[PDB]
Amino acid sequence: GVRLDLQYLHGKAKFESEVLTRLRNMRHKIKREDLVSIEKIIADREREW
Amino acid sequence: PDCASNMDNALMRMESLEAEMEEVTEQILTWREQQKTAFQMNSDANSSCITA
Amino acid sequence: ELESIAQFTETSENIVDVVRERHQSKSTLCEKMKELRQSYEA
Repeated sequence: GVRLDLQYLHGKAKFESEVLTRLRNMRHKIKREDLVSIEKIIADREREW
Repeated sequence: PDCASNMDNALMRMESLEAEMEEVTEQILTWREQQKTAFQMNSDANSSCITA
Repeated sequence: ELESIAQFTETSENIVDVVRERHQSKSTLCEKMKELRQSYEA
């Protein structure tokens, strides 16, 4: 009578949901803080040039 | 047992592909702001030379 | 039970194929991320 471990399954499902959330946080931070800092400083250099 | 063993062996390589993205993001952002300190300090340094 | 043991085998082998394509499909992610890295390490 082989057992599937429901606590391992739910544990990896939770941790992959936290990987998927970390990837979304990094990827959205890049798309609100970093790229908006970069594209502004670029355009403010070009418009003073 | 081998299904479970190979599946965890897959997820640890997906976890490893998250880890390479956030460290390479911090390498890019570290170098971005390193360069600006060198560019700033050259303006202060050359401004001082005018005094001579 | 037997529906879930079938699902466990199918899902476990699907995940072991999906992560393989993410490593081997093209350059690959695992290649281009190290090409990009070694630019900033240089």
